[PDB]
Amino acid sequence: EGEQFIKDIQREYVDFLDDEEDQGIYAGHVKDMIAEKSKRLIVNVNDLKRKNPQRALGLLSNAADEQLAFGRALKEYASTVDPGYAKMHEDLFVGFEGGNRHVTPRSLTSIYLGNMVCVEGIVTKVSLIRPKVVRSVHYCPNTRKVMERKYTDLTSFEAVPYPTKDEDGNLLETEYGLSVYKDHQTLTIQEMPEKAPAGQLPRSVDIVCDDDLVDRCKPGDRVQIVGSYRCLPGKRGSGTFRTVLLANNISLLSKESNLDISREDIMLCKKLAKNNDIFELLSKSLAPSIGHVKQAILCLLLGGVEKILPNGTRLRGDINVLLGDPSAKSQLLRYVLNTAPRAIPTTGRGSSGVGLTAAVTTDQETGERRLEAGAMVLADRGVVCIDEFDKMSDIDRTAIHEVMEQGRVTISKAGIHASLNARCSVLAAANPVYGRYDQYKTPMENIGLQDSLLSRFDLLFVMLDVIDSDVDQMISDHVVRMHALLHGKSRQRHEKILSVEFMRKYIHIAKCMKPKLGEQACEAIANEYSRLRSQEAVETDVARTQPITARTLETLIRLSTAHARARMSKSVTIDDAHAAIELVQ
Amino acid sequence: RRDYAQDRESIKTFLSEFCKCDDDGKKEFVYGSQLVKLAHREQVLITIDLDDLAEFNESLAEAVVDNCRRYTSIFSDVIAELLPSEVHAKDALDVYIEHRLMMENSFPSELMKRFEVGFKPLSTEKAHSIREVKAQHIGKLVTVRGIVTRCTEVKPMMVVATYTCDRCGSETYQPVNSLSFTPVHDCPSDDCRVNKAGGRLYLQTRGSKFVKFQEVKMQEHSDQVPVGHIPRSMTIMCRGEVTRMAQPGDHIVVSGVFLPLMRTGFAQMIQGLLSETFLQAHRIICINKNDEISDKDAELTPEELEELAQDDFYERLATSLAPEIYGHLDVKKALLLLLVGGVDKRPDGMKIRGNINICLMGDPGVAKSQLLGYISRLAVRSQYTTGRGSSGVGLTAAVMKDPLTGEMTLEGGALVLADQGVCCIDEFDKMADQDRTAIHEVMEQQTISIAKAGIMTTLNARVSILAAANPAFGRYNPRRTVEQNIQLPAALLSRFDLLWLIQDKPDRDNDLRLAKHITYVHSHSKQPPTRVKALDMNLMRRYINLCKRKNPTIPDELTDYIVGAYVELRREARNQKDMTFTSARNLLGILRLSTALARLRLSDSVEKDDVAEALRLLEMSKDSLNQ
Amino acid sequence: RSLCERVVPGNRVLIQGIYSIRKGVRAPYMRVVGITVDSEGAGAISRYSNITSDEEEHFRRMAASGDIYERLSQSLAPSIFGSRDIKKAITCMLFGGSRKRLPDGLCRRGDINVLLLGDPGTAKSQLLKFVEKVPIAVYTSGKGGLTASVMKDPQTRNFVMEGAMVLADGGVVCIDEFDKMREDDRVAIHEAMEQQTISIAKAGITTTLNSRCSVLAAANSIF
DNA sequence: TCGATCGATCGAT
DNA sequence: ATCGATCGATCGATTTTTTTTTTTTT
Ligand SMILES: Nc1ncnc2c1ncn2[C@@H]1O[C@H](COP(=O)(O)OP(=O)(O)OP(=O)(O)O)[C@@H](O)[C@H]1O
Ligand SMILES: Nc1ncnc2c1ncn2[C@@H]1O[C@H](COP(=O)(O)OP(=O)(O)OP(=O)(O)O)[C@@H](O)[C@H]1O
Ligand SMILES: Nc1ncnc2c1ncn2[C@@H]1O[C@H](COP(=O)(O)OP(=O)(O)O)[C@@H](O)[C@H]1O
Repeated sequence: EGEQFIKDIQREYVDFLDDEEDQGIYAGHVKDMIAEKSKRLIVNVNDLKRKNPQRALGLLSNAADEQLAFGRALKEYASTVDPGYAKMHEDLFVGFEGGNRHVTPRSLTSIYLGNMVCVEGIVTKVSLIRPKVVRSVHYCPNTRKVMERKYTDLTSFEAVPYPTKDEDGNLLETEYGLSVYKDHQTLTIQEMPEKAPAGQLPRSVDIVCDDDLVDRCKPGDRVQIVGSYRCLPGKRGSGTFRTVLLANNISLLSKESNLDISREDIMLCKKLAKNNDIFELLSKSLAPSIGHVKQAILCLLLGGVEKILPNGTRLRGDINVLLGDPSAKSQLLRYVLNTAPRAIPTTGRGSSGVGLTAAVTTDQETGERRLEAGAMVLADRGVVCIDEFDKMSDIDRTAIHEVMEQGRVTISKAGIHASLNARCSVLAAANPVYGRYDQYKTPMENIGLQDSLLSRFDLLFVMLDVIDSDVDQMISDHVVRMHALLHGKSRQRHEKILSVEFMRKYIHIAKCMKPKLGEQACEAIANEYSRLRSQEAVETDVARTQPITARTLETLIRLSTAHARARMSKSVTIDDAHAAIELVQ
Repeated sequence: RRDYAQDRESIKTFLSEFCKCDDDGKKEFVYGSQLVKLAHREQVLITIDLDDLAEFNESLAEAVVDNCRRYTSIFSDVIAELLPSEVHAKDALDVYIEHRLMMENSFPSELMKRFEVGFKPLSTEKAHSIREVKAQHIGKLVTVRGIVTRCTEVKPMMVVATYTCDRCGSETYQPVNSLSFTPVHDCPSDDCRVNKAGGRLYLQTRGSKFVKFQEVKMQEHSDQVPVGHIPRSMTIMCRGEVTRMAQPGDHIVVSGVFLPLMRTGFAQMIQGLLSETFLQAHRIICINKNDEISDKDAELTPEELEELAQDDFYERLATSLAPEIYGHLDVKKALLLLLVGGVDKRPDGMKIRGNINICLMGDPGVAKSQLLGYISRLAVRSQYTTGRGSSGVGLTAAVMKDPLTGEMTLEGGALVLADQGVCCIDEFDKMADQDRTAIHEVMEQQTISIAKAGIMTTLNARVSILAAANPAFGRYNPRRTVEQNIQLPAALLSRFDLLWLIQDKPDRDNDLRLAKHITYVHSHSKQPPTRVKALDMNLMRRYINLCKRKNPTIPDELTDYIVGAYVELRREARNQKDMTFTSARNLLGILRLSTALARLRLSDSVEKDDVAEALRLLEMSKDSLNQ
Repeated sequence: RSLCERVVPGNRVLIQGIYSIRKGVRAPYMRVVGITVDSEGAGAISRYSNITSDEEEHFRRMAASGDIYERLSQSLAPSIFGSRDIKKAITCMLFGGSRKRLPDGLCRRGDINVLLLGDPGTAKSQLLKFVEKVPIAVYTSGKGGLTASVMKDPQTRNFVMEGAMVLADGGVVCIDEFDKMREDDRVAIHEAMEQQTISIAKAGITTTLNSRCSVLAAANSIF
């Protein structure tokens, strides 16, 4: 027990416990009476300033033991309120939760030391886990007194700290079971970089965590955090200085469950579902800044549908498509990176890690042997885009064949046989070998790659640009329209019924349902596939009818499934058939 | 918190006052039966179940589950000095102790281990997962399921090492339980005390102990991994009398106690108080693909006879393989020939391989990857890889440090382990260029020659091969021929027994057939309705194994005509000048299929109509472009 | 203490420093003892402002002067004759237009880009060297990339990103011989100069950074 | 945990 | 009573490696 003000500080955090606001709400039915047992209470600094400013901004200036005093006061309180759950005799760290100073990883700059502050950056390096060494209820049969000894280190509190031949030489059976342990973790953050000056390199940070907070996202998302600063080691007293962060609660800033989702928003969705001609709207929703597809790109944004059998096998449910000369195909994929979740562009020139790892490690603090990640499992249960496809090498393509079609990734990097679950889709971009060409010579052989992929993909297709002398003034009219609010109220609309946010919020239920097939798809699909393989190869189109297989069925069923999710009609109809199939023809 | 005295009496009372009468004829002592079984020197480890301790008491029915390390040692010294019932010179350790006292610092009873105890929870409590062992599983005997990986072999661990000065004849007791230690100085005795009469004591394993000490690696199920995560692992130290209780590829269920670990060493990287833990266990009940769920640890005749005479057909076993589509009937039965085989002998010293290896050619939509992915599941000890899914060392052996010894041994790839079965490969052409020699080598069976160290790289692979690849741009162009449309090594194409190409031209009424075939795979989860009773996979597993053990003779009465069959074979393909190749190994092949086909007869009655199917089988295996 | 983010790389410096060691073969280094900068015309005038109201005054008084553009079409060459319509938009290329992002995706192309090809003997090289000379820019020509820099510091064995269209993110770039450099390194630059989202996907990183650069192209046609 | 450092101590002289 | 040799308590000093991604030339 150091300086006597520490205990004034204990009672001053007790001085939060006056009346209904905290003596009523914040303590009691809060974790253990409600029996969630997530030890960390929820603090908000603003109320602290509104009660005790010297104890509010004493915290965001120093945190020597104010956390520990918060915890001491909490156990003193709950021991009175409900001692039954007072059996977790540890520190019980708490929130400090809640724009005073929110500088970047680039600007955690030689100050804020001894402060508790805010950071933003990239979810990255979702990394390895270990447990922690606390205190152990030793024992000696010769004397039969179960003594104790607590162990510390700097990353938990200030001070720094197994017994053998303790008293004079008597027995020591180190009793585990009543010896306790936290959970421990280490990972990092990177600046969300597009605030960068690209004359400079976006900088980095270092963060450490603790028990009931562990490993709460995947590397490749965006996040907020609010934590404190510590710096232990030698610094020419022996060699310079380093950083680390703690004292925080987690904040991911890309979810929907973050939204207060009551039974009313679903009610608006299901009310408006009855409106039939909404598909043509949602097609004209996605790309309000560009003619031109997206009726189906939507279905690609709906993942797919998974179908298994008893103790047999399983299938992949999702769709993959693409078709075009230069000049709005290399600007229609950024409707995915920043429209919808888990979207990762790739290069068109990048090797050795689309799904590879290289597994390289170099004498880790612990025994990290061999592993790195890839660029598909990041996109599990969603989507991928690429630009400049055809110029990709012919190396990693076959990995795409495998992991697309088989719907599982069961690979090895020469050290370890590996298996996982990556069940995603992908796009890319397109370029013919000879520039401005798809029509006079042939439709095919203007693309130049294996005819195996169109089975792996779905579509042999076409995309071009010009017009003759009559409609050229009509494209002039549309181009000048592209080059306000008038007459997009002739487009009977609202910026809340057609938007980005509500459009995103129609994810949850369309992906939670399982709109089973009835029966009346069957004769239609069969007769149509018959006509398809029969007479698609005549009248100027014989050579553009090669890639048909018995794979248009799984695509058709993917399509009617997806279209059955955009209005949640727990059934499937002929109108869904038309709206799903007219693309193929 | 609790006491070591009345608790001791309670557990002794449990040891004695125990005639748990679960049913009729149970009026004696179960643990007293186990006691006299110790008295037999037959049993050396009792297994314990909560039901006994469920009915006796409640503390130690919940007090031992969290500690597991004290009440067991009390159980140890409790029973160690309980002699209710020789011979002396029967056990190597005990006979060495009786050597050493017949020859004659107190000896522990820990030295005379001579018997052990484990546990067996009640209701494999639940399938707790290697991920979810969070910050409350220290010391607690938890039940969990994992997946095996990279097993090594039995090693003897040490517990007590004794020296002897050779000047005072001292028999010291230096017990050890951790990994590392140091012995004692020259004379830690009283006759060899500070008095100058001291020499230097020296170890003797004779009056010392060793213990079974196995180690394996433990990998995850890859069914409950998080959505955006990667498979993890954990380590095993399975002690006691359970070494050799797992194999690579057993979905095991292990029950033991989590514990921490102190990798003593450098005080900076280590000594950081970070707890690089490890596992401990006693009981390995592998619930998937082990001695429990697989019987015969298939030859058991009586239990299957009721179904054996219950049915009599072959095609019933035919289309029961991947029964979710229709079509390609003649492929599945011959594939089923691949699972059985069974033609083994040592005629003239030369051994004949009986593993069929066939490929799949032509893929404008055929479900090529379906048969492979299915049969690799149903076929016990199967694998699956693709063209650029693995390098040459991924297929062949490799090297890695060894936690058991560190010997830097060789570990093999997919084909290295799939012997005595079938290793499946898909999309063969784009596998690799040098890989074709790698598959050229298996045609001289049990011969995997590598140049990794390039010394010998000898290895006995007795695998089949399930090949499958695609044609290049096009599918038998009107002018193209074999080795023209395909760009595979024709020598490699030579070394197969059945070539298999799957080409589907438009059939105006077969498409609707399959459309109604596969669409019913999705409204429900079972294709064949009310037309035949397709068999369960599990009964399939034994029904295939029983056929193998026959090994019939050959009918000389048809040997006179098998050669004539080869005559018409080699002639009706020879009637044209430039048809595809017809090989002289056909007579060595036709003999190898009719045998395995008779294996499912289990009769040694290969008949004239027996090969009558094989003749049309190879007959259609070629000439697949006539119409 | 206060002079990080005082110098971006790619600049001309004056320096006041000191040459002192850290540990007879022992090591060198130097620090700042009160840095300042250069005046190669405006040697360091690249991010900050010690320009004064006098400078703004002179500037904007030049601006309204409606005989400045035809004045500036004769600015680059105090030694070359003619070629004025070629020159009326080698100077606008510096100035750039507008990088207008919108509520949808369309971050439309900000800068502009240049072409020229012609028989030798018309002073191509000096002109492009002059456009390099006169805010920030760099110059190569052919033989250089399609790959970016995923190397590894032999210290710690990781895959860092050293990153040089990066170095024109407000500057520009000029090259000659798009012709005589073959196609293995033209595709990354196919991409960069239409979206500026320079992507990376090699190993376990997908940090599609970006850089806003323009570009100038000389050429040589056969015969 | 290993090595020389240094200071003390026990018979000789 | 002076001095050298041996014993022994006291002090401080050591413990980072196997794949990959560009690059020049056959
Ligand atoms: N209908 C349209 N919708 C959206 N943008 C358009 C449209 N028409 C023209 N544009 C604009 O014109 C430019 C077209 O270039 P774009 O990015 O499509 O090339 P690209 O298709 O990527 O080239 P490549 O396919 O060869 O890589 C873009 O900046 C785009 O914003
Ligand atoms: N129009 C001109 N007026 C004055 N001097 C000129 C003119 N054209 C060229 N010169 C002189 O010739 C030189 C310019 O030649 P330059 O290097 O441009 O040829 P180039 O364009 O590089 O030829 P190539 O394109 O074949 O390499 C200058 O040094 C200049 O002194
Ligand atoms: N008649 C059919 N019955 C069942 N499935 C079929 C049928 N026709 C096609 N399919 C589908 O076609 C797919 C073919 O994939 P596959 O040919 O194995 O790929 P690859 O050509 O790369 O081997 C199968 O996964 C299956 O789902």
